[PDB]
Amino acid sequence: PVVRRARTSDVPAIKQLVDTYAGKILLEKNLVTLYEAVQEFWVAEHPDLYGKVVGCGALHVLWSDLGEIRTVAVDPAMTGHGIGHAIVDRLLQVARDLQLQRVFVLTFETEFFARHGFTEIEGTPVTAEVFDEMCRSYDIGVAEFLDLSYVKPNILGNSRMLLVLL
Amino acid sequence: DCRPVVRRARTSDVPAIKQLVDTYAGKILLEKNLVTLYEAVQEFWVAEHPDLYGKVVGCGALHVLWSDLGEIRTVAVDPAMTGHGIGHAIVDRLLQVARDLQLQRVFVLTFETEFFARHGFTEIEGTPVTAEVFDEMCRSYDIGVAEFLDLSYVKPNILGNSRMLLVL
Ligand SMILES: CC(C)(COP(=O)(O)OP(=O)(O)OC[C@H]1O[C@@H](n2cnc3c(N)ncnc32)[C@H](O)[C@@H]1OP(=O)(O)O)[C@@H](O)C(=O)NCCC(=O)NCCS
Ligand SMILES: CC(C)(COP(=O)(O)OP(=O)(O)OC[C@H]1O[C@@H](n2cnc3c(N)ncnc32)[C@H](O)[C@@H]1OP(=O)(O)O)[C@@H](O)C(=O)NCCC(=O)NCCS
Ligand SMILES: CC(=O)N[C@@H](CCC(N)=O)C(=O)O
Ligand SMILES: CC(=O)N[C@@H](CCC(N)=O)C(=O)O
Repeated sequence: PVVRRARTSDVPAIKQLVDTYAGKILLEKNLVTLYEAVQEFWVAEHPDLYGKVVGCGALHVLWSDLGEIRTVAVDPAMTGHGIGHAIVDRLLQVARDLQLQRVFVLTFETEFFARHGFTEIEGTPVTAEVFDEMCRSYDIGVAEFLDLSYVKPNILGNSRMLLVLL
Repeated sequence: DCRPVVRRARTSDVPAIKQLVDTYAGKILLEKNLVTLYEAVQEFWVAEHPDLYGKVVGCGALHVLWSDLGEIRTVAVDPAMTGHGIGHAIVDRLLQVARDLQLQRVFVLTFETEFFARHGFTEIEGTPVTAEVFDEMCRSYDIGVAEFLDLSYVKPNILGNSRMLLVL
């Protein structure tokens, strides 16, 4: 499973992957937001059809020592082949290369992420001072990490998970 | 003066980037709070101080706007270190990021008309995207994007800036 940095030509395929699960499962992403985020997105290619994109994932930095895995989606016709886990592996190595100590994820796929050492947590693990700084973010994923009131209706039932990197 | 090293930002650079932005924030540079700078760290570049190891004397970002279009934004040099080639070295590296990303056009909104003319930027009027791309880009939460789109509610804050474009 080859995982590589996304290119702008991958964005339509990424968009189709997100829309497949957008709603309760994945937070929506419109096209412009995906172009804007292309330098943090990664894609998995089909093993035998060169250059076809069957999965995507992004690592989003939240603070100096904290990152989040987000927008991990695998083509439903290509699941169960190691693609999801390979994307998470590469995204975690990005977090390491960026010298992050902790990675967050908000998800229903509790056991999938438990394979990588993520454990369920309660609350929001940042100081009160960092919490107030992060509230000025415009990114809705950040508000979901912060558990802000106006996104509470959209995330009910998700598990909050954290991985401390070695 | 010799060409400085321009490298990808690390999270430990973000406070210094923040101070560079705050120096010019307002009429010149769009404001950037800490969380936004951390979130954008994977598109920021910094010029290393010529003599102070691990210190940065300038910063800049390449922001993707669409499949074939990018923007140079948040270029800032320590005012006590200007006029030594650091600004141009950052823009040089940002333009190579744009080509590696297969962008055909790079935008900048700026008062420094001549600084950017050295790289081939020319002044334009309006917003060079189709009506369909314009409508998609309007859904962005990024204020710089709204400035690129020339939306009404940001017109008072960008008066006097030149809109410039470089075709790669
Ligand atoms: C969750 C999701 C990303 C997993 O995608 P996937 O491609 O099926 O993931 P994998 O194939 O790597 O692993 C699934 C199973 O395939 C099998 N597997 C086969 N080959 C494997 C390999 N080389 N490595 C690991 N597992 C493999 C395993 O049995 C694995 O079971 P496990 O998770 O209990 O270990 C996918 O279902 C999805 O897109 N869901 C919606 C988006 C979402 O929920 N994202 C999480 C929030 S961001
Ligand atoms: C505009 C700005 C980025 C330029 O920074 P800078 O480091 O002074 O840029 P440079 O030193 O590379 O070039 C400026 C002049 O110094 C001259 N220069 C002097 N010594 C030099 C040297 N050893 N090597 C190279 N150039 C030198 C250059 O000739 C140049 O003149 P030119 O533009 O006519 O070619 C900086 O003043 C700034 O941060 N302004 C506020 C933020 C801003 O306006 N950003 C733009 C919008 S994002
Ligand atoms: C898209 C994505 O990354 N998943 C959401 C889950 C919450 C939601 N569906 O709105 C999240 O914060 O991770
Ligand atoms: C940070 C940044 O780069 N801001 C605007 C300048 C316009 C403004 N809002 O002052 C720009 O395109 O240069």
